[PDB]
Amino acid sequence: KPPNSVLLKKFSKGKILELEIHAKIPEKRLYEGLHKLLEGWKQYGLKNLVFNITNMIITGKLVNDSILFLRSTLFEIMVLPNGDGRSLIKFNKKTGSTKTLTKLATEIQIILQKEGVLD
Repeated sequence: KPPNSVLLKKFSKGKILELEIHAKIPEKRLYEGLHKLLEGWKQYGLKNLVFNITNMIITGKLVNDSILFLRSTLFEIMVLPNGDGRSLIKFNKKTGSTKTLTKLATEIQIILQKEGVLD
């Protein structure tokens, strides 16, 4: 099986954030839950969500009410293996704000802990 550094090549051009979220469930189960989580979180300020389990990637847009300048943050999320029964999450910022994308990561991490799946 290929290393994570190779799997990460599936991300589009962008800035891969240094942060990692570690889960104590395997990647397929983590991905399915993230899919359920985000598809049901449009009220967060999320649009254009696209899911692809075959590559473990989620793509989408963080929006906001800027009236003049477009300030949306286009992003990708990838779920990767992290050892037997474990996985991790990486974030890729295609456009927009690193802080905004990081806020999303933080909110996801919080949910994972409340659900008892954070490593």
